[PDB]
Amino acid sequence: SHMCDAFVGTWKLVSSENFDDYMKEVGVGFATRKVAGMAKPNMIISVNGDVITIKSESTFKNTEISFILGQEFDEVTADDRKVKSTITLDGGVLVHVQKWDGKSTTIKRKREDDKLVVECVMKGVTSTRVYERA
Ligand SMILES: CCOC(=O)c1c(NC(=O)[C@H]2CCCC[C@H]2C(=O)O)sc(C(N)=O)c1C
Repeated sequence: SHMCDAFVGTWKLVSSENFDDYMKEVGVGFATRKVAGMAKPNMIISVNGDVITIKSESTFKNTEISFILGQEFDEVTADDRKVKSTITLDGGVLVHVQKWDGKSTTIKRKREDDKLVVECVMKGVTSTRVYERA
């Protein structure tokens, strides 16, 4: 159904801005911030029917989520939070909200030119992570 076609593929992280501050706000501790911050994950996005799968593979961690748009699921994040996640499409942007411990963060993923741009926000702190095709 050509849902998410432009996101599908294998992507490599090529830049990150303000990620340490984002992680601090989320509650990531020092050692994990330092080692996570070094990671340059491959993000692999695929679609099969209504099910979207997003894998992230790096030297630090491999993560995988599979979901249906609009349908909440329990996610264990790379930093080991146990969150309730809901991912929707809003105007062509994948919007991923994570809830845990009365906290919330929002991750937006967009296609912009040949890049996939990820913006993540925790209170007033935004980080931008830019991926290119692998
Ligand atoms: C919050 C701490 O995150 C990490 O350290 C981190 C990942 N975070 C993400 O996949 C999301 C982070 C929030 C934005 C969306 C995502 C993005 O990075 O693009 S994957 C990963 C790995 N495979 O090793 C690590 C180490």
